[PDB]
Amino acid sequence: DAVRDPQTLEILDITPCSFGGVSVITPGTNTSNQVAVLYQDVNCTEVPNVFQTRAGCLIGAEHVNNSYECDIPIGAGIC
Amino acid sequence: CVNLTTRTQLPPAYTNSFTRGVYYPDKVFRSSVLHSTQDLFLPFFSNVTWFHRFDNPVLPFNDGVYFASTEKSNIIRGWIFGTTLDSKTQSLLIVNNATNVVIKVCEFQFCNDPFLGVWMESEFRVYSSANNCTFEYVSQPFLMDLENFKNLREFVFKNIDGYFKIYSKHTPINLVRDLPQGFSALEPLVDLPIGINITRFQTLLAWTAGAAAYYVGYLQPRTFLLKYNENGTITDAVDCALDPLSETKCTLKSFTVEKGIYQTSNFRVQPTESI
Amino acid sequence: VQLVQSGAEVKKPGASVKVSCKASGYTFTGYYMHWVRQAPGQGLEWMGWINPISSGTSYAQTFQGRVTMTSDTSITTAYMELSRLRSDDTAVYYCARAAPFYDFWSGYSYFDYWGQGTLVTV
Amino acid sequence: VQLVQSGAEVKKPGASVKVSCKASGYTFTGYYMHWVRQAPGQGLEWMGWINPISSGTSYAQTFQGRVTMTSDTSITTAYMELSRLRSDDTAVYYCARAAPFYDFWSGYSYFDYWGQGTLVTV
Amino acid sequence: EIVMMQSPGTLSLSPGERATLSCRASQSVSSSYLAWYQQKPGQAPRLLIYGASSRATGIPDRFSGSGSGTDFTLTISRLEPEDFAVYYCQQYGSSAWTFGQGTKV
Amino acid sequence: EIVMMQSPGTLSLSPGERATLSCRASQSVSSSYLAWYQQKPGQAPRLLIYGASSRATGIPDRFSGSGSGTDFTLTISRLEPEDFAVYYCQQYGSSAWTFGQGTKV
Amino acid sequence: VRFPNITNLCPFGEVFNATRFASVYAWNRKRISNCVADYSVLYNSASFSTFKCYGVSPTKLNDLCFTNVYADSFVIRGDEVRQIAPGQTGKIADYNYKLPDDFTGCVIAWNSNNLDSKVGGNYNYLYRLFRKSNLKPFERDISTEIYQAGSTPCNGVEGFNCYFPLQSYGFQPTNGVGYQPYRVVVLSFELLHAPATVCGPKKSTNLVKNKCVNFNFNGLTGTGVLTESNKKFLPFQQFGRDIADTT
Amino acid sequence: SNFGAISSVLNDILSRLDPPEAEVQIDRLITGRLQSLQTYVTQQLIRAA
Amino acid sequence: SNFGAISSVLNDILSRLDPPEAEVQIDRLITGRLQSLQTYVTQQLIRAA
Ligand SMILES: *[C@@H]1O[C@H](CO[C@@H]2O[C@@H](C)[C@@H](O)[C@@H](O)[C@@H]2O)[C@@H](O[C@@H]2O[C@H](CO)[C@@H](O[C@@H]3O[C@H](CO)[C@@H](O)[C@H](O)[C@@H]3O)[C@H](O)[C@H]2NC(C)=O)[C@H](O)[C@H]1NC(C)=O
Ligand SMILES: *[C@@H]1O[C@H](CO)[C@@H](O[C@@H]2O[C@H](CO)[C@@H](O)[C@H](O)[C@H]2NC(C)=O)[C@H](O)[C@H]1NC(C)=O
Ligand SMILES: *[C@@H]1O[C@H](CO)[C@@H](O[C@@H]2O[C@H](CO)[C@@H](O)[C@H](O)[C@H]2NC(C)=O)[C@H](O)[C@H]1NC(C)=O
Ligand SMILES: *[C@@H]1O[C@H](CO)[C@@H](O)[C@H](O)[C@H]1NC(C)=O
Ligand SMILES: *[C@@H]1O[C@H](CO)[C@@H](O)[C@H](O)[C@H]1NC(C)=O
Ligand SMILES: *[C@@H]1O[C@H](CO)[C@@H](O)[C@H](O)[C@H]1NC(C)=O
Ligand SMILES: *[C@@H]1O[C@H](CO)[C@@H](O)[C@H](O)[C@H]1NC(C)=O
Ligand SMILES: *[C@@H]1O[C@H](CO)[C@@H](O)[C@H](O)[C@H]1NC(C)=O
Ligand SMILES: *[C@@H]1O[C@H](CO)[C@@H](O)[C@H](O)[C@H]1NC(C)=O
Ligand SMILES: *[C@@H]1O[C@H](CO)[C@@H](O)[C@H](O)[C@H]1NC(C)=O
Ligand SMILES: *[C@@H]1O[C@H](CO)[C@@H](O)[C@H](O)[C@H]1NC(C)=O
Repeated sequence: DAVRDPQTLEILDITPCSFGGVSVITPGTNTSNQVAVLYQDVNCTEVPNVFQTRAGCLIGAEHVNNSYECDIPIGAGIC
Repeated sequence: CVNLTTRTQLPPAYTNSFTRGVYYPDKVFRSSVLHSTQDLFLPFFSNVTWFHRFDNPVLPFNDGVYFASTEKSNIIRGWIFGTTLDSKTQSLLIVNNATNVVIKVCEFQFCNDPFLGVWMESEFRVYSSANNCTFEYVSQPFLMDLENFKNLREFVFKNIDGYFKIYSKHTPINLVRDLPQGFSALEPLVDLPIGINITRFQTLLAWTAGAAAYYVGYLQPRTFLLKYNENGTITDAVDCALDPLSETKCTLKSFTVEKGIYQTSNFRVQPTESI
Repeated sequence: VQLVQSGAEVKKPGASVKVSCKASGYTFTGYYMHWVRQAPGQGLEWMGWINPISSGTSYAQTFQGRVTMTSDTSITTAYMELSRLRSDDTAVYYCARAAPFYDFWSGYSYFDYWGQGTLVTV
Repeated sequence: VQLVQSGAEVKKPGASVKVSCKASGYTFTGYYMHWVRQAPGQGLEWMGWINPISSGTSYAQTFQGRVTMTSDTSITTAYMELSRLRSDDTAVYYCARAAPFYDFWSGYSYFDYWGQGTLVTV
Repeated sequence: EIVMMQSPGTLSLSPGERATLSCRASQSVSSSYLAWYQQKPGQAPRLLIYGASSRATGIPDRFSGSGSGTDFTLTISRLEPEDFAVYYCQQYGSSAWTFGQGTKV
Repeated sequence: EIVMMQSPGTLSLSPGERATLSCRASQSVSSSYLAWYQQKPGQAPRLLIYGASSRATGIPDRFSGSGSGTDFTLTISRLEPEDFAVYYCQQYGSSAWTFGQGTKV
Repeated sequence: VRFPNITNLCPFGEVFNATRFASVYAWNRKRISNCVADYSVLYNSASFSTFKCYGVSPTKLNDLCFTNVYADSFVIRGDEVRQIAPGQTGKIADYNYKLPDDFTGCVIAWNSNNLDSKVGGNYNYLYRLFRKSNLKPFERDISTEIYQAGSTPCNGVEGFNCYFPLQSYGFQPTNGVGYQPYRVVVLSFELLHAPATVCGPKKSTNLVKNKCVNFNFNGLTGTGVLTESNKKFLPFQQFGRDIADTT
Repeated sequence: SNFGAISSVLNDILSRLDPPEAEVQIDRLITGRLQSLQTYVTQQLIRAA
Repeated sequence: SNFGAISSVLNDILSRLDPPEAEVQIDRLITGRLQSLQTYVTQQLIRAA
């Protein structure tokens, strides 16, 4: 998780490049072919209606201030 | 050889491949199933180069190509495949003339503006010198009729492991100006056992212009979910890399997706430099 | 590869003659020994062969029942014994080397080495 | 290893001379053939080389444009052809064997075998 | 049985010139089974060509052969004094080795 | 270009004695590229030493060499009548083979 | 047992008794198809010094069908015969003739000293000595471009660190066995799910239906009951598979 | 699945190879198939519970 | 864990070996890592119950 550079004796930290699961949110194809995509535990600045939530970056879904009963769960209180 | 100069110079046209270019990937019968296959396919809704006039320059041949023609009077004659096309390397010539279909893999010195002319056939100006023959085939003789479109012909040309594989489909078309929307699968026509390095190809057309157009697309390594009906005919397909819904459909091995959230892939940032 | 034959012989009709052929420079048993006759002023005639490993033989119909071929691997030597001689047998007798019938290439179809001929007068 | 050269030649100024060098006892194409000249009373002078496998050459600047070197692997023979001869070219011409430039050890830096020199008088 | 026929019975030409000898057969012969021999006066025959066209070891490139079916030839590109000898064609078939009558050069 | 200089031009000594010949160079020479040749009158030169110090095949242990940089020597531990010949130093560099003028023993 | 009713024999002999063999750097390839392949002739022969099969056993070859057989041929030096095998390294394995690690086929070789050696040396047989990189399986390289060993461009000229990439085998009748020429034929057996065109000399039997049998259909084997089908195979389809993706 | 074997089909391994080689290829299929079967059974025991 | 491989690090196997050899070493890591992952999942299914 860290390396000393061989030419200049600088200590560098190494982290993995951002990654995470990709989940597709969809009404069934009986209703619509429109989908939204969740990049799980990924920032919306790393991925490229963009909503950043605890579950990840949700793209294609419009965020509203109206609560409703849960339909398709996203996570962390978001449906 | 003859150089044709009376030609208007316009930029290339482009069209939508829609869901065309799907072929039977194998020689096995299966039915009432959805089969997932990794092969070279024309991606769905891809960018297709569109040619009309007497338009037919040399085009790249990459992993393989998709070719389609719309005609009312049999203008299309065939194709030239090779690496340089000037007798320095082996090249493949496929031509359908008034009396038969000829396939030859002789070393040809091609014209820089090869063509056939025609209503009766007369001119044949495709190549000059031709020696170093490795493969040849000539079809049983027949008489071809030389006089909106009516006939749509689709071809897929792959060059894999020593075989030049030709897949094809013929259907009616009824438009004046475009490539149809809809689905059909191309059955294999012939597997030619010819070990030719193909990187470039050119289209042969049959002074005046006739009524015809053709389209060229390129195949890519893609995963397709193919739907086989009761009689083993491919009737539909999903391009798994087209969009997130298609990816979900491939993941679930179904053409129908229920309401819900599905984990279909994994996101990863790619490195841009080597340090 | 050398094939060395015995010296000239003179026989009376009804007699028998034995002509040896000593081989060297190769594996004796790896080849067939053939004999070929050449009457004065005539062409070459094949007589038969002996396979030293098994002492197997084959004879031309012309000499079948008249000639016996034997060999001795301990001295890598082939023998022709032609009995019931007649004046028509005056000839030069050559021994010749050819491959066995199992040679993948048809080495059995021709003779690559010949000994000096032995003249037999009857 | 032997290198055998042609006999002595006498030429008029402006003429051309060809000196052969037949190689034996080694793989001909595995070595470079070099030529070295020795005018009477003088030391040795390198002229150039020929690589038989490719007929590749290099010449000393002194003879560049004057000498052509060729070879024929079917008879494992090297040739020197020196044109536009002058009296200053009276010399003994030697052929010499050296390793190719790819030899890991510097076998190309020296000549391990020499032919008998050929005297050419101009 | 099969008749092996050579022609001409005698060939006449000078040293330095080219010669061609032919061998005809009643029946078709695999090329693999046709061979040629040279017999100098007082000497045993020696193999020149086998398999219709292949040279025997030690045979000069001046000698070559060709042919198929019933028609075979032996060609000497240039003759030397040593070539003015008797040449035979030989063939294998069945279970026997048959020689032609020989042609003198 | 590089000048190859040997010294002395002539060496004079008796059979049974030791001899040393030297070769100097204008420029530094890798030891791997320095060689010595012996030329008897009427004969082609033959290799004695290569790589500055290695004996050529067939060369008596009486011959040895050494040196580096610009300074190389050839030493004969004991001379025989056959050693009263001309000795040359040769070097490779660039893309050329250069010989010294030779020293007579 | 059912095989295509073909009688023509495969032109193997035409590969093995060819007058001229190629140099290994420029090896020949013959495609063999649509024929009956009797491999017992080649295997049970006393004339070959090497007959090694990889991927198949030599005694089961006549029971097999292949879509295609390639016969590659060349001359190499005796010591280098071991390099004509999967997983090998060396000048031949790396720069002249490379076999894949999953190679299915047989490597057949024999001493040809009596054909290929000459007294002054036969210099018509070449091999590649230098190459920028190793060959891919079944790749050919017949160029003569000067090899750059150093950092300095050669510009087509030989010299220090600029080598001619090929070299000859000086084949002479007096060479030791490891330096004698060997003729090598490599038979590559291609197996893909397509009609088989090269089959061993198997006899076919009558087709039996509505009974439990051991079957072999053009190389497809198993145990089962054969019945008339109502499946609509397309003209190019040779067999079918179930949901389980089994025949 | 091949599980590292030359073929997923046991009959094809046996039609091409002799026992000294066939056994190696078969062992790869046995290991994989046995592992797959064990996985199935374990899941059924948990599911059954 | 090496699981019999020359290295537990996949990048090190790939940096040193070519595919004909690397695949053997990788197969050892796959078998072990797959087995470890299967063990984890089985325990989670039982624990989840
Ligand atoms: C080079 O080799 C080929 C083929 O050799 C054949 O296959 C090998 C694997 C071995 O099994 C060989 O023993 C086998 O012959 C030669 O061509 C073939 O030669 C054979 C033998 O003479 C021919 O068989 C005959 O055919 C005639 C009909 O024309 C019958 O009457 C005979 O009774 C016998 O069956 C065979 O047809 C022929 N095949 C072809 C395509 O020509 C080839 O000649 C040979 N060349 C040289 C110089 O040796
Ligand atoms: C068609 O035009 C091409 C040029 O686009 C001609 O090719 C050239 O021919 C000249 C000789 O007249 C050569 O010197 C050029 O190097 C060629 N150029 C190329 C790119 O090949 C071609 O000959 C013409 N063909 C006919 C029938 O006129
Ligand atoms: C269509 O192509 C075929 C194949 O090249 C042509 O048939 C050949 O014609 C030549 C010239 O007269 C003959 O020498 C060949 O023997 C023919 N081949 C065969 C298999 O018959 C045919 O003539 C072409 N048709 C037209 C209208 O050009
Ligand atoms: C080379 O490495 C040494 C490590 O001690 C460092 O001090 C020095 O600055 C480096 N030089 C360069 C040009 O990076
Ligand atoms: C699903 O689509 C079908 C038409 O194919 C329709 O009859 C059915 O009522 C639809 N059901 C729902 C829940 O939308
Ligand atoms: C995304 O990056 C921004 C900085 O541009 C940061 O303020 C924010 O907290 C990050 N969000 C997540 C989930 O990492
Ligand atoms: C919810 O209301 C707040 C104001 O209280 C506003 O700032 C915010 O943008 C609104 N969010 C959405 C999704 O409308
Ligand atoms: C195809 O690509 C060209 C070049 O970028 C572009 O101008 C054209 O609009 C594209 N056409 C389609 C159908 O995507
Ligand atoms: C066929 O190719 C060979 C090279 O393999 C060449 O020498 C020959 O000349 C070519 N044939 C013709 C007619 O050009
Ligand atoms: C085809 O030719 C090109 C040279 O234009 C070459 O780079 C490429 O590797 C060749 N392809 C094959 C399969 O030989
Ligand atoms: C299958 O073929 C039959 C003709 O035998 C036809 O009637 C039927 O509609 C076809 N089924 C499908 C799904 O196309």
